[PDB]
Amino acid sequence: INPVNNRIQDLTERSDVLRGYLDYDAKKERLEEVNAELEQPDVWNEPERAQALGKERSSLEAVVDTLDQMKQGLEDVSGLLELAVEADDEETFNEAVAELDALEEKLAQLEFRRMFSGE
RNA sequence: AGCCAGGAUGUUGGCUUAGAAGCAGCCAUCAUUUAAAGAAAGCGUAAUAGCUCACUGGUCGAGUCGGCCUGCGCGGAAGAU
Ligand SMILES: [Mg+2]
Repeated sequence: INPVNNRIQDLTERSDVLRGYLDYDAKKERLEEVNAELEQPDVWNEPERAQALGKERSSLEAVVDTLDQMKQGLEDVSGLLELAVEADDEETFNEAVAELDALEEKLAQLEFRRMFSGE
């Protein structure tokens, strides 16, 4: 269990680091304005511009959305772990141990993507 | 051959894409209500939407379709006293 324990916190830390690197607030802000623009119906009259806007939005959402998921997913995992601890059941514990890996992998992938920006 | 009607459902098939809803592609090209309805032949769009088409049901009420063999013609075919 000690390794599992180590993995929960470490993952969180790395997520935090990633977020910091991103400087996510700016991105969020951009998304917001972009979202607002999209909501306004006059943007779609000019097609190319609209398309561009759409392109801009999704990525912004997704990076930010990914981050959100990580934040939330991690929390969920923690909760699960807590539950397991409280109720001495093996299956739950096992689940707690396992589910975290996927999130970590996702995070890693995201980081990799961030790294290799050039075409 | 025209003419009148439908030209549905799962479904907007997923994806990758910025979006993809027959129609950017890439791929499967299946099944349903059955009279019949292509996971779609063309137009159309931001993409849907929208407008046709395929096949099929009515009207009508006799011939009709496009290959082959050969005859004769047509275009292709502009020049300097
Ligand atoms: Mg001749």
